[PDB]
Amino acid sequence: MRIATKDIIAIYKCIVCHKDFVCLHPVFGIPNLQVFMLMKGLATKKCVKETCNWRCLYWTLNEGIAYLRQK
Amino acid sequence: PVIYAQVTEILGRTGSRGGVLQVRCDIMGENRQILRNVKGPIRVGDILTLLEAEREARRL
Amino acid sequence: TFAPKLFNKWSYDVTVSDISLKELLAINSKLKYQVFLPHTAGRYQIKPFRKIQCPIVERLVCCMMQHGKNSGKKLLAMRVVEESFEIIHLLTEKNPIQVLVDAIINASPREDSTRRQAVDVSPLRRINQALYLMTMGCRSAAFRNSKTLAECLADEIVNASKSNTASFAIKKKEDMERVAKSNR
Amino acid sequence: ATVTSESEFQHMLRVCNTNLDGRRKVPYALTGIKGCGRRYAYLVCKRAGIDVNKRAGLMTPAEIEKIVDILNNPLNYKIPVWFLNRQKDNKDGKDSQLIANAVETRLREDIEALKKMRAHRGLRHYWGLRVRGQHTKTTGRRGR
Amino acid sequence: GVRTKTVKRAARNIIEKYYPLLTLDFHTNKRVVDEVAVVETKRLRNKIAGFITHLMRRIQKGPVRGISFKLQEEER
Amino acid sequence: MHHFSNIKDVVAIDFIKAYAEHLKKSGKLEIPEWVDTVKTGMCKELAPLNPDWIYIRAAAIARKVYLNNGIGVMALRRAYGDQYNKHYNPSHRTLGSGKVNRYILQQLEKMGIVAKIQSGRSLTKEGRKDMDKIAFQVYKEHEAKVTPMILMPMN
Amino acid sequence: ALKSVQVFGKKKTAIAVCLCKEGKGMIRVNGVPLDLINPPVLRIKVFEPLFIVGKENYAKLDLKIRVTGGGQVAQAYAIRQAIAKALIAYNQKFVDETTKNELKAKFLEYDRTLLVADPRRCEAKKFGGPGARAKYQKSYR
Amino acid sequence: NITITITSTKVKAVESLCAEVKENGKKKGVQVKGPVRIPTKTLRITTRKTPCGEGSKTWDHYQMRIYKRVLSMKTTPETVKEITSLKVEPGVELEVAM
Amino acid sequence: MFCLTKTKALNVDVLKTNISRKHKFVADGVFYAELNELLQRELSADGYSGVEVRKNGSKFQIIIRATRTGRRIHELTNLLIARFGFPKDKIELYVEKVLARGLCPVSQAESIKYKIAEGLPVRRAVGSVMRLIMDSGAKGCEVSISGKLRGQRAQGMVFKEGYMIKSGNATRQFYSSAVRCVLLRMGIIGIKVTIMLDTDPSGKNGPAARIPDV
Amino acid sequence: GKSLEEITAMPEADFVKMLDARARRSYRRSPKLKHERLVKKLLKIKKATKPKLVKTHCRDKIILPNMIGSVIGVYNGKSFTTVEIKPEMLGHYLGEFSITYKPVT
Amino acid sequence: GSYSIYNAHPRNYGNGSRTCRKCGARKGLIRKYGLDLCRRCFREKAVEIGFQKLD
Amino acid sequence: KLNNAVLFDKATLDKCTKEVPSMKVITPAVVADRMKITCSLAKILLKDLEKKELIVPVKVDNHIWIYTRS
Amino acid sequence: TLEGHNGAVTSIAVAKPDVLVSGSRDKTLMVWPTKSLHGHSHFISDLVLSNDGQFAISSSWDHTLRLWDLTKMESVRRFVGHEGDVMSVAFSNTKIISGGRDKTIKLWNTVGKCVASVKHSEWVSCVRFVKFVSAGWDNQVKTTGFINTVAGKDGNNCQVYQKTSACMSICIFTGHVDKKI
RNA sequence: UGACGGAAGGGCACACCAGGAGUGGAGCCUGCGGCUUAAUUUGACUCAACACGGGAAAACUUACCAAGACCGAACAGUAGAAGGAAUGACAGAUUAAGAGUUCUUUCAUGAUUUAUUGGGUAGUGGUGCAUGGCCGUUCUUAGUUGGUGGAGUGAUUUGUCAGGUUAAUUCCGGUAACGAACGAGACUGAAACCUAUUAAUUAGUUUUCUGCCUAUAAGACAGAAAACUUCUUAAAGGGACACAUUUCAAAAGAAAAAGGAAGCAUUCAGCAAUAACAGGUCUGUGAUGCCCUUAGACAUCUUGGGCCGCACGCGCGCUACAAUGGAGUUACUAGAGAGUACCGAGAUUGAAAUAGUUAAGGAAAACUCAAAAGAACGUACAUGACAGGGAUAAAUGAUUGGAAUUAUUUGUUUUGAACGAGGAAUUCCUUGUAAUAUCGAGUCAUUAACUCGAGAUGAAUACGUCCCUGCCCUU
Repeated sequence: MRIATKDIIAIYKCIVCHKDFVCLHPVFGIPNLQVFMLMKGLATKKCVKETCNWRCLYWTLNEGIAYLRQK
Repeated sequence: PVIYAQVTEILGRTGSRGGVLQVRCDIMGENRQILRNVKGPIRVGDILTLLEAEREARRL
Repeated sequence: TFAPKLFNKWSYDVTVSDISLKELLAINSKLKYQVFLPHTAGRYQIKPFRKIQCPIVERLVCCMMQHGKNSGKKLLAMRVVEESFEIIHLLTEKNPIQVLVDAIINASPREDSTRRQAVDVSPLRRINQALYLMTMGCRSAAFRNSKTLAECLADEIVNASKSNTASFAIKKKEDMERVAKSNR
Repeated sequence: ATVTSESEFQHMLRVCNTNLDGRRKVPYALTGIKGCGRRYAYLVCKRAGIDVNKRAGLMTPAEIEKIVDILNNPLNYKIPVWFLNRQKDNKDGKDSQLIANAVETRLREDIEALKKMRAHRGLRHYWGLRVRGQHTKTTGRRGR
Repeated sequence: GVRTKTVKRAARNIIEKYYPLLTLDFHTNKRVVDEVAVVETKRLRNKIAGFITHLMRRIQKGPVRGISFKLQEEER
Repeated sequence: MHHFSNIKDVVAIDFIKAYAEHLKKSGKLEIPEWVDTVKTGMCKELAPLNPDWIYIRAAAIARKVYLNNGIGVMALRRAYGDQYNKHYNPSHRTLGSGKVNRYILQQLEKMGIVAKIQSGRSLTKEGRKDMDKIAFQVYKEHEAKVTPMILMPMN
Repeated sequence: ALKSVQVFGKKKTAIAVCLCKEGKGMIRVNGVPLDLINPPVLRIKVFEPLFIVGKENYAKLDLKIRVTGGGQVAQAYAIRQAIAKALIAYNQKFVDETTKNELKAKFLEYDRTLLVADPRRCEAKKFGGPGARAKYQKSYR
Repeated sequence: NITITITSTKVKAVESLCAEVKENGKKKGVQVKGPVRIPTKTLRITTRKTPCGEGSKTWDHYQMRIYKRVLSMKTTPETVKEITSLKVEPGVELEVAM
Repeated sequence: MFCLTKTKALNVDVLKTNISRKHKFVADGVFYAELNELLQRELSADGYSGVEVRKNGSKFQIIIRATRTGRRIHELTNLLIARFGFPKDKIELYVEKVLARGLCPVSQAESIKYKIAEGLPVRRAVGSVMRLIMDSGAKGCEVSISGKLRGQRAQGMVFKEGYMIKSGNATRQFYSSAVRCVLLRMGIIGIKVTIMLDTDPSGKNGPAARIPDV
Repeated sequence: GKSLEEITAMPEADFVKMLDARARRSYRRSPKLKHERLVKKLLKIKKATKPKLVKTHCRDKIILPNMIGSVIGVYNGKSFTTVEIKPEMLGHYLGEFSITYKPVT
Repeated sequence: GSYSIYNAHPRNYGNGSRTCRKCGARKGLIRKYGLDLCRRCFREKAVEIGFQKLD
Repeated sequence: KLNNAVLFDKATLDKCTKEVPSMKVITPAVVADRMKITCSLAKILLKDLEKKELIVPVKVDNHIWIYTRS
Repeated sequence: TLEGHNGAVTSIAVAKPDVLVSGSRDKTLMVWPTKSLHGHSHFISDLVLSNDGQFAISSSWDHTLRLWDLTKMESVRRFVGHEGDVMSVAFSNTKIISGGRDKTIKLWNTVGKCVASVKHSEWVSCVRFVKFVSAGWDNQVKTTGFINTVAGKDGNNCQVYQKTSACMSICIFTGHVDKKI
């Protein structure tokens, strides 16, 4: 998903995100959609785990160290 | 020209849906038992009022 | 010497001719019956044969509180009877309570019919129907009529008292007896 | 409790080309006019000084002239503007002056103005349906 | 106002074991049942104490069928 | 058995009637231009029938100041209200009229009967004196006209 | 100094806390005299305890009743208990028992509710009906 | 003066701390003004049993309970009851007010 | 970029400085019911089997009663901060081992979930679990299983052992139940496990006399 | 009660003062750009001129004198119903002339 | 752009601006005491919160 | 339908002033029945007869009026 | 003879010549009726009068003891500290002894404060002076049925309490179980 | 073995009897069918569908329709590619649009990804005739079972019964059965009480001082002040178990009366077994199987409309048809609720009213939160679709909202229809209950005639019977 690169590094430097796409995030202040597509697109690398509880998504850094350190 | 009849005991309740009580009354003026049907709440000590006395209510 | 009066105007020195109702009518046998007001909150509907302990002037008040939009208004019914009871005294120059007991005796049918056959009517049912018939006659007559309810009730009790057939209670009484008369 | 002369008592009055019963009281007889009701009728009696408990049949012809004048001239008789039944009126003028057989006339020549404009409110008036937006599925079931 | 078998059985056991303690007075029988038995419910204790007095009432006139206490046995 | 200490010993409708014409007699309560064109709020659909409805209302409002120390206009508004049953809905209580009550309260301040606490309205010293003077006149003739029930003959 | 007792009577919800004190014979409810009770027809009902045993028994007692519950009829039934109880309690703390027993016997033989509260209270509402026992109409076809 | 307010959902829990604090007022204390029992708050909720509209219209009744007690002392504000918590059972929230 | 304007803050209602008593304990319950379900979806391989949220005045101490056990504890705590907006200095986590492994239905339900998903027959899987539960101290237990055990047409079997009171308020001081659903290659099987406790949670049921002998 | 030329040649803020309650409140509140951009294009049609019909979804604009001559379509639910503005169709809403249902058959 | 108009409607009033805490549904919301747990989800977690099926 | 008359004429008044004080029970809704006048007038008449001392009030109230012969 | 109780009259004492103070199972103390003293929330099990004839004491089943004075007729002091019911109390007139279902004998003083607690294996039904002798339900009298009084269920052929109706007290006034003292 | 009977025996339930209130008949609010429509989204159809999906929809909700856009196309290979993969955009035109959607023109940003295949993913899409969970129902009544034992080749039977009794296989008792488990009971919350204990503010009372006012002997009001706990609040205990009398049936128990706060298990509820339906819900769920669609989308987004459309039919309800009433004034009297990082709003104030301008305190026994039916007043209204009734429309005044037209809600004046107590039929109810009228809460930007509760006035009618409708047992 087209996420501005000045903010992509903000996520890459655990993370949670409300499933509600209407509203902005309270941490980075960027929309919830951009945070969703980045981590979901990264869980397919098996770098994290995508547990969801009460409409909130919890992502835990794991294999991920190889990708994140290189990035 | 009516006569009263004191109640001695209640024989039972009949009449399909129980709404008629059979009571063996007695007449003070002729000291004779009479079996009459009554419509409504009745007790052992009651005294009725009858416009007839020769009708032996038995319902077969 | 506690001597209550029904409205501080009417006393309870009345005699019931019909001895069948002499015990099921609460007038002056016990001091609890003689009340300055027909408003007592007693629990007369918790055990069988307990309404016989209600003051008879009060039982008349309760039956005068019917047909929906008058539900629960005992205060209206108390006012109506108090106004009516003075009128009955004017019409007869007797005790209004003494008039009322005579009306109850003479307006209560002594024979009815159930599914036919002619059956007798219990002494407690005679009092129940009597208040049920005069109250019906007064209520219907006063409906859409210039006369007030108190005047309508007063005229009903006097007529039904002695023998008059103009009263609605008497008209329905003879009709009820006549049908059962032929049903022996 | 006095005997009233036959001539004084009129069983009907002719005010603003309408007939008003003489038995009903003054404010409850002026309601017979199609322009006046009860709030308006009571105010007019007080503004004219007439007795409010007097019967209509006991009105002198002198007071009727005051009554017919005040109804047809409410603005100059200190009647508040919000009391009027036609305010901000089009076709010039901002007064009710509608107490006559003109109550229907003003109403009927609205719809003809509404219908000619082809406004939806006017169209709903033409078709004879409920105009002010009410569920027509179950109500207004006049046989047709 | 019949009584279940949970009270009647419990009423018989206390009688056959603590017969001397019990008497014909319900109010004293309440406190002996609380002492000689463990019932977590106040209502249940009264129900047993209610029936015990009834059984001791029938004891005085003569023996009972299911009841067998030491005093009855010693006189038998 | 009866005795006089304040206005709680005289019937409110009897007292208000007595205190009504006294305000009219004094002539210190001017009549507004809207006295006849207005009802007492919204629930009503007719102007008050009594021509002097201002004075009876003014006495009644003034009595509520006596019993309740600190009162407000909205307390009078909800007290002098009725039930709104103009349509097919079941009725529900509404407030009275804000202006007519507040205007009288502003008028009663002119004659010094009431005051202005930091949190409402209350009587003054002479206003309390004035009412209690009248409430005794009603009390005096009340006992003469009707005997108390404690002395009512035992019948 | 000024020997007095406290009593109270109850109806559906009305509470009538009294203060039975030595005095001239004055009775006041919330300040107003007992003859200025709002539902004037019920006034004779409230004075009913006074005439039961004679008004003189309350001649030496000044009462101060306060009612803060229920309706206007319930308040007029709590005062009856408040007045009747006050005579009985006072005629025991400061008069011998046989006088209290005699007076309390007169009330009980006439109206037992004069000294014991009515246990009846408003029943709770249950779903599926407008009231406690009534139920909504059932449509079949 | 000081004011200690304890609130919980369990009656036995609040009654335990009030007696315990009062028992702790005998030592290193002056007087123990008993627990002034503020009226209980009940949190009624009446929901519908069925996940859909089918079936007879049957509801269910729920209610929390909030017991509140207030303790008034004199003491010294600097020292008060020191910890004035003393291992509150979970679900109890004590406060201290000036 | 988008023209979005709302912000959904990840805060909690237990850290609000001003809160009514009615709104506090209600918000306290919601937090517990949310945290309890949250780590249930993480400690499934562990079987956390309970959580306590005991506080120490200003610090909140979360206790996990894991039956079978600091990297995760450091990891979980960071998750707790981000979701609920905790300050760092007042949040901590602890792990408690439970010895009554047979008495914790939430841990035993996952045992049946593991065995069923593994491929064991359902009667073999449940039967061995009932044996473990019963002797551990429970008075009785029931395991209710419904789904597509046999074929496409659904079916449901209830395994019962021991004593179990079904009605009365005693089934709220005694019962211990947990509901689980395990996905298969045909549908979902729902596993309900109830364990009846004993006097260790002090309290005796309605009918009991046990008169001492003298 | 004025003349047609007077109404359309006098300030708009003055004209609304003689309208009804709802129309003047909708004017009292802020000028929504969905309406400001419409009138700007509405007066543009007559600039380069029965004018060119301009389709519009705005069935909410209060009719004002500045749009008397223009011809505008209104979206009912599917089609831009054509309505020509006349002096008689003043402050009534713009969407009262686009019925959104076939009445009955 | 390709996303500027996306979610441009201002949803502040709320019939669809409020969601269940877990179920994410917009129907059956219980806002009493700030629960915001919509119906059919509060009943499941009622005992955990502390509400009991009393009367 | 009743057309019970609303105002006072000559013959109506004189017949009213004779037999009304002679009735055992006098209420505005029953002298409206016999004299055949609106009982809004009967209130007017009954107040006038009282002022002339031919009827006495046994119960005068805002709910009902009952008089009788002197 | 004698009338006005609402239960079983349990304790009787005549401290002096025409002042009779009795207690029953209806939480009352009647002075013979002239006056009634209230303040107890359970049965009156025993009552002991002082030597002066104007101070009174009475045991009760509400785990408390109340001291009345027959000059103002109100409980000047209440004795607190007992656990179970109280069966009996004895007066010696500066030391007070009492015991009951607590199975503990307490030595109270006339100001209301006890000083020691001798803790029969079961309830102590009677403690009386002559040195005090305590009667329990243990068939013992230390400090074949029960012992009710000293001066039981065995009968040495009926229970001894302390024709008529069952007599619960004696002092001969003999209060009964049909309010028939 | 179960089911069934217009087969018998015994029991039960407002099932019916004695009755009350009614609904059905009028007007309106609302749901379903039908007709129309582009759409009038949909599930549910006897009890167990039809003010039900907490479903009071202007937009969102929203699943439908007309347009328009858009990737919420992850990961991996290839092309292409910092010498620019591509993305964002002013103004003019196209567009409802201030969506650069698109077209001539350039101006910024840069690997975040365009085109491709393999592929997942998403769906208020289908399928409750594939499932979980929850709910309803058989069923508010008393029923269900396995260990050993006896009988039968077997399905199975006995235990689980003759009789009596109870609200109840609840018990006394007879017994090829003995011993148990669940269901009832026992249990939990509320009401009924405690001048005995603990307590004292944010509850009340009392006392004292100050000031004011009237009485003729009391006190009232305001402002402060300290003890005291009958009321208030709420904890622990207490309190009835039919104990005890009379009578009836050596039992189990039953029916008056007395005491008592309480005596139908004291009442109202909660929990409530085995087995089952192929009852409802995949449109509550990131619970979910299989199928369908998956860049020109059935996902999502924007605007507008519809869910409110009327030739009719049915269901739940509100107001009425008057004088036991309506209209005008005056005095009143509860309980349970609910409230702030803008929520509940006192007091002052503009005015005819809704409402507007300022504005204390309250995260609350502390401040806001307040009753009307009914009562009382008057020489008012007099039986007249009359002032009963307020639908319908009309001129205008405001509120909430981005937006009020198909009137959101509401104020003023005017307009003044049916409806004269309602046919065949049918619904609910046994005591602080029915009925009448009102208050709070849920929903709530705005909107109650709905539902969930709460008090206030307080009836009538039997203490019964299987007749109807149905239950539960026995050949």
